[PDB]
Amino acid sequence: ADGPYSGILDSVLDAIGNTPMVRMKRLAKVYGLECDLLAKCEFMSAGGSVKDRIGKAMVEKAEREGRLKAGDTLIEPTSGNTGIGLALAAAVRGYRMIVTMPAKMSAEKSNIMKCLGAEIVRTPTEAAWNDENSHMGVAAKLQRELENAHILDQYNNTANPMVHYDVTAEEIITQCDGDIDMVVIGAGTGGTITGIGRKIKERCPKCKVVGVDPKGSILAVPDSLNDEKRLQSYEVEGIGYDFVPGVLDRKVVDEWVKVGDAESFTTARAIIRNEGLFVGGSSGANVWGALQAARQLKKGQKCVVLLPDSSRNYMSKFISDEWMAEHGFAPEDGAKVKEREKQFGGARIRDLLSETGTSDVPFVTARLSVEDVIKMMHETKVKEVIVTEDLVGVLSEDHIAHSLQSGRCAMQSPVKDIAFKKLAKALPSAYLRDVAKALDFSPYVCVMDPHFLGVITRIDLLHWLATK
Amino acid sequence: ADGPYSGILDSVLDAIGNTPMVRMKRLAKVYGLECDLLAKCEFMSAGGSVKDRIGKAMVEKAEREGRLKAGDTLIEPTSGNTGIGLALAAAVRGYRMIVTMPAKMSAEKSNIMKCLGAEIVRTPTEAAWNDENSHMGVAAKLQRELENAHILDQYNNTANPMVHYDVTAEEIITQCDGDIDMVVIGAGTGGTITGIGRKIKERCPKCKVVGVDPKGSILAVPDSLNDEKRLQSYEVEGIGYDFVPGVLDRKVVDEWVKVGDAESFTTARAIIRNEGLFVGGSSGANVWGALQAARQLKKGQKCVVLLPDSSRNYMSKFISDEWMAEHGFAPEDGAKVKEREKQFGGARIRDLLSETGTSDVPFVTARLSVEDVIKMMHETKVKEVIVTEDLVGVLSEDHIAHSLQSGRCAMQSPVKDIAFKKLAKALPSAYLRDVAKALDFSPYVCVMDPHFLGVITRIDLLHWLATK
Ligand SMILES: C=C(NCc1c(COP(=O)(O)O)cnc(C)c1O)C(=O)O
Ligand SMILES: C=C(NCc1c(COP(=O)(O)O)cnc(C)c1O)C(=O)O
Repeated sequence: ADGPYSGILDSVLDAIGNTPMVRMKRLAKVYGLECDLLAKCEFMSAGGSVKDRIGKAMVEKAEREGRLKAGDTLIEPTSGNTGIGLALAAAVRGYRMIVTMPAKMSAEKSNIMKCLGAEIVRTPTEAAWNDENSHMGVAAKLQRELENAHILDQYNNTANPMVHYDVTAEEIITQCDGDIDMVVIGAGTGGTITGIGRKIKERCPKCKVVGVDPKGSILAVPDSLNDEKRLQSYEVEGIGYDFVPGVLDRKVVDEWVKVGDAESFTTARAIIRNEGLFVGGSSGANVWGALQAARQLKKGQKCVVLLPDSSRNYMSKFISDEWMAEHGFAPEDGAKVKEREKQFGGARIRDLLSETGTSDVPFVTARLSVEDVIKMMHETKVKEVIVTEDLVGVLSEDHIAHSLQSGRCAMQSPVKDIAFKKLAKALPSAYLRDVAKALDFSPYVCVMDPHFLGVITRIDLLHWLATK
Repeated sequence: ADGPYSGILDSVLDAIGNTPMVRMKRLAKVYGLECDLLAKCEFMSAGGSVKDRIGKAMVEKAEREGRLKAGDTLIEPTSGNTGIGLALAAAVRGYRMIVTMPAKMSAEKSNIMKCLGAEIVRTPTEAAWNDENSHMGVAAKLQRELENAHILDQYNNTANPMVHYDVTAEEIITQCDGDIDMVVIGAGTGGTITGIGRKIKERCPKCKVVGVDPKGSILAVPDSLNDEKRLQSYEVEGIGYDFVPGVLDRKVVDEWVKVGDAESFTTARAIIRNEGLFVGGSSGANVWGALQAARQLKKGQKCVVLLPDSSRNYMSKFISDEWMAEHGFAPEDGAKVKEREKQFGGARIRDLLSETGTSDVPFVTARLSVEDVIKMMHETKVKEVIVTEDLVGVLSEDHIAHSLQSGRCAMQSPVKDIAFKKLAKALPSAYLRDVAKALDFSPYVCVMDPHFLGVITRIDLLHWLATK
């Protein structure tokens, strides 16, 4: 029915949490997993991450103890999502925001915190926690150098795990009806795993809690698991640190699973492809850990995995196939790039132009009157023409006639005004996979040497694939 | 409480809709608006847009009439969000997706539909609806050329407005308790405004419904309002077309408001800044139309505005200040760029280096053993040093000591391994606003002519601002 959103909300802070739980049946059937893999889709909060909760939570504590007055400044070291949550809380309740984040993190987090009126100081990636050039040391320096400033310190504030123990874990319990067999959850500050695992083990002691730690971090138990890539920097954002945060109670977690970059990203793309959950990379790490840890489970049992982050924060980073190819990561089992590699292979546009059958595409200087160009088009019997300057684009008779009827194309007007201006350049040595990726962004694809041989669209490639 | 998400969900299709309504008090107080401006945050659906609903909806109709079997292909012309919704439905229920979208639309929509296993054919921006190079004409051609393909045709399918009449309008009614005085809603295909306005006027006849149409479109009534920029292409995505779609009942809408690009984008950024709703540009258009139309309303009355789209689809486009400066759009009344322009003005780093007070920053060839570099650092009494090749980065004694303790820095190892590798180049003629924007992405900022004068961080700029 409708209980929680059935009224009007006072601010965006009231739209945090209350996240649905979805059964990933298709993904389980893909990976050959017998049990029910439930996903807590924390990326669907108003701010698009689980950390929103603690952001809100901490401010509430700072307000329930009277420690915070209007106009104050908030400083917080973060990998990006807590900065967003605290920035939301500050823009709503009238506080000043300063974020300290490492250079490793994405630019979308930075831009979104900038739209929320927050100052952004970035710190070097390779700095240790002890360095005063660390995000935490720089935040401490800013607290020392700024008046009416406060560091809420999500690494040591009890609100961070207390709210995952109060509401989120209670959410997971009430939607799974108490029956939980495994919980796989990423270990960043460790607040989410601590709080959720504690509440669940209190209400369901037979539940195993699995912590996910990236290869490079030192949070897993024992240290014989962390020595794969000791303190080697990784790309996944959100989990793992070079120290044990104050809120992390590693004794409440039973197992530890090590997950690397390649597995995390390919499984995140698998989640998007097979379930349709616009999810982040750390959630790929958590789901890979869950698929490895819950392999021994049976049907009927429920393994709950946290999906912390939304794709919005890594929209240019790993959603783009260009960047995952530049970082040498296997795209996915079933993906568009591998599909194009399978169908096209090494076929180049030379092969298509040869199999179809003289580069006699008419050309005009792009400032002809439309009357002269239609006379040339009717005398040459071709339908399309290419306009270029001393390249401009393509121009069809259909658009000519319809825009003359529409009141957009004058008789004495230059053909530059009505030609199609979005184009993509190619050359015969190019493969067909690359022209398909180019067709993802541009309607036409034209060749050159300046002697162009023709125009290439998606239906031409479909016809070529039909000949195979 | 918890009614709708209190269980486990079968797929992401069940997480569509059920969107909360938030009162934009801060934004109303900013613009000087007396009434309650309620926002239906359709961008919080699982797919991040209102169109998810109709996407789901249409498939359901196509399944309830038995017209759709497993393995079929779905073709759909879209500005991007319906393509996403239908791609979600296809990935869940096992259908093949082909999207036809104009080149005007963002690349995030394309990439996200590619991650959902959908083929993407793009069409020219300037093409009219009649052209067979139009998104609709190309979709028709693909339907003619492909077997087991179906076009659900959101422009003419009754599911599109029927579901906004069945659930979404009923949602708005049940959360506003029947009392609605104005509804401002964007006119794209017109399905959302038709359905919602019809249901609301049926349940509350005293309600005015305001349609928003971008300057360039021909959907507003009368035509004396559309002649600002007749058929001139615009940047906002989602609303307005060169024809009246089949589902648009322009007689059920009372007013029409014309909103241009500049107003839409600056108001979208204002929404993000003042309310903290990660919202899209079309929602800026709708909110600007609402602020203009509901100006005559009183406190107590409720003006409901639709927020169709999520910022995720325009993350690189208009969230980035670079692109809004390149398109000559006023950033916002209160924004970080204008704040930096106010505090810094025309001050260049020459002025800061002069006011602070000899460019004697030590340099090393970036392959010295750490022992030699620490001896040089102790003999020069400086703390930081700059490593460069035949630029590499910066290197501090704090990181030296802590990483030697950490097991990451050998005695005979080269200083390249432990130096900070993320850097930003500047030159003395650069303004301070530009170095602040650069500091949004990089921890340090160093100058050059190759003679570097020093390193610049955020605390240095804070100190300079403290001297003013
Ligand atoms: C460390 C931070 N985030 C934690 C996090 C996590 C781990 O959540 P924890 O509450 O820190 O255990 C997983 N995924 C993402 C994307 C995350 O951002 C932060 O916001 O400073
Ligand atoms: C036209 C399409 N979207 C409609 C839309 C609208 C208008 O919604 P309509 O249901 O078409 O009236 C507003 N904002 C955005 C971002 C939109 O995408 C489409 O998905 O093809």
